Amino acid sequence: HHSGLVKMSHPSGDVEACMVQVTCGSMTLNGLWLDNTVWCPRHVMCPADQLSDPNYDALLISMTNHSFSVQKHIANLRVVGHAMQGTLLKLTVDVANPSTPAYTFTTVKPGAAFSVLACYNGRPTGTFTVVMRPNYTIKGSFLCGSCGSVGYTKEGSVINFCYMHQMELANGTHTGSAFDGTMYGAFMDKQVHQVQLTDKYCSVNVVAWLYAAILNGCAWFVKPNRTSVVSFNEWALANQFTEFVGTQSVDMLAVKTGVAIEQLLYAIQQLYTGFQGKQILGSTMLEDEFTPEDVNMQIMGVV
Amino acid sequence: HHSGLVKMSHPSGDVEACMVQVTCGSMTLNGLWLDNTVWCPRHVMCPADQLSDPNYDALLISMTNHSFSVQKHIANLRVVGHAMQGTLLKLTVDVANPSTPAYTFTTVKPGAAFSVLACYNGRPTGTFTVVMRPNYTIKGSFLCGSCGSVGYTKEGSVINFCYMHQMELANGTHTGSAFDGTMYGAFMDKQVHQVQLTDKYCSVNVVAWLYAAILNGCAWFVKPNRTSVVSFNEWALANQFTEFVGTQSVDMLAVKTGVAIEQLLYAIQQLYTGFQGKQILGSTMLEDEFTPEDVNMQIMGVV
Ligand SMILES: *[C@@H](O)[C@H](C[C@@H]1CCNC1=O)NC(=O)[C@H](CC(C)C)NC(=O)OC[C@H]1C[C@@H]1C1CCCCC1
Ligand SMILES: *[C@@H](O)[C@H](C[C@@H]1CCNC1=O)NC(=O)[C@H](CC(C)C)NC(=O)OC[C@H]1C[C@@H]1C1CCCCC1
Repeated sequence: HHSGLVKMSHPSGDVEACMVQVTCGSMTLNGLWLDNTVWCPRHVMCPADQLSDPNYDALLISMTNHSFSVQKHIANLRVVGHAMQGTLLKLTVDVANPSTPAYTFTTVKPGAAFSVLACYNGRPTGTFTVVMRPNYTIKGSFLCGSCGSVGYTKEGSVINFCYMHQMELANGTHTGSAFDGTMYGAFMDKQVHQVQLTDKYCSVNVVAWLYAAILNGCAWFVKPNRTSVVSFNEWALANQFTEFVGTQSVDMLAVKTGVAIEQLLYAIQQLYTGFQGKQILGSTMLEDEFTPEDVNMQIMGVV
Repeated sequence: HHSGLVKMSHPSGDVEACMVQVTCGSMTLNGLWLDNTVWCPRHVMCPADQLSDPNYDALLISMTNHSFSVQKHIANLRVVGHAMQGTLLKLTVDVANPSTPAYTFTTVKPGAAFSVLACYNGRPTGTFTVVMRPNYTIKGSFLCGSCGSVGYTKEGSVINFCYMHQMELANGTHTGSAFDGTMYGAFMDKQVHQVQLTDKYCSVNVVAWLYAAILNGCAWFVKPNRTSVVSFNEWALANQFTEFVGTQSVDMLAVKTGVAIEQLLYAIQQLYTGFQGKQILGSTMLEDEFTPEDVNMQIMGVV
């Protein structure tokens, strides 16, 4: 039986019309054009021989307006102002984007999913969805020239930009910046080795996934036994699980299936020690890349 | 270590501008507007009390041009002609779509991936990628009102439309029509129980995935032993695997890694009997939802 769950990304058309190319003569990467502003990673100012320990303050002051070349590839935007906000540049251009969607800037939290538009030379090439890992990495698909690719969610017709790609880690995962300029987690936009925090199972997403199995007729794991939220979180600390915090989306799943959150917290404790040769939605390991909102939307048709 | 592999869909913007709403007063579903033509599933003509055994020939002749209401939701298109091609309708409208992309119609084969734009009331709501299963189903995410949602691939700037969604099967998977009007496999667009063919591992995609592991430093399974293509296909018949057929995309992976196709065919035979407690790219079961082209593009940056 198929769960009806897929990695679902938002339609990318609105964000495609906001992508541009930004180059300083050394690096070429992507920028996000909204109204008269173009956002892009600041290491575009960084020469090839300075990516490991740049002085961005000295690099910024060394730049002028025409130091930045901004190009629409699917035109030329004259830069009339430039500023630095943390790990991002805020370029002011003479023409405003006539296709600027309604948007906000928002930081995304661990366990929440968002859609990414991978671009190269300002040309969108593919879209996918990821969940922010507890260690503030994402398991994306990025190559050289992908920096400036953006991640976002959508509430109604409003696009909530939450991620601009910056780099890849030694273990293959990726991280980037929020549009307030900060990097997620404790990462720095410097091409050097960096400490990486441990990853953890997103307990709330594991609960959403077990609810998806029940909604598809799969419930062998559901036992009448219960684990309280308090006792589970204490258990979670000693087993590399995130601490569980219920939401209205999870409560809706509990009402629909008739299975209380606490029953599944007990199941997670038992399934973590082993599946005992059985499968859940065609899997032998716990899944945490689907959110409660993904289950409500894709299976129950509720947004 | 992260493989760098994600379910990667094409950017949906070009196809978003082609979606419309089509209704006959009973069902509401989606249509694809290209030039002066709107394609949609033919069961839009079907009353609610006739979805299990309709007479589409009698239903079509019972319709006139103004029987069909076509609406753009992101306008009204006056229908000036209507025709039936297999399981699809071919509506002719007075205005041509000014955003018609360069396109072709192409049938997709088992094991090949394509991107789907899920729409409701002509409004695009999400995009995802699937592989055509050997039994001509897809493991998608579709609810009521999703029919008319389209699947496609992209060669350059040319969009190759390959799928229009029609129905869901009893086991939860989905199937639909090619744009020549035929349903994939032996399925019929009738809301009745239907025989379902067995699913199989896509051997060529399993080989692509093992190559992705090698490209990420994971090769414990690679033994010097080899299985020939001929002997593997004979084995495949008795084990619910597709018969392997190499391509240039697979040969490129063999050259890059230095591991011959035949070594991995032997590995598949051994891994199928059990992983022996080890993991490949964080998995304990064979993966076949990534194509050789996915590995070449996402990891090697080759299209
Ligand atoms: C965009 O410019 C680019 C996107 C990267 C390249 C490959 N995959 C991606 O996602 N970003 C970078 O090249 C950054 C630039 C720095 C200044 C932020 N650098 C980077 O991503 O490093 C690649 C990691 C392999 C490197 C580190 C591993 C451990 C030893 C130190 C280097
Ligand atoms: C689009 O109109 C819609 C999309 C479906 C609905 C739910 N998920 C989907 O992908 N398509 C349908 O409703 C078709 C219409 C027929 C005329 C082609 N019917 C359908 O999808 O049936 C749903 C399967 C549960 C039904 C069968 C299971 C086994 C017993 C017979 C019915």
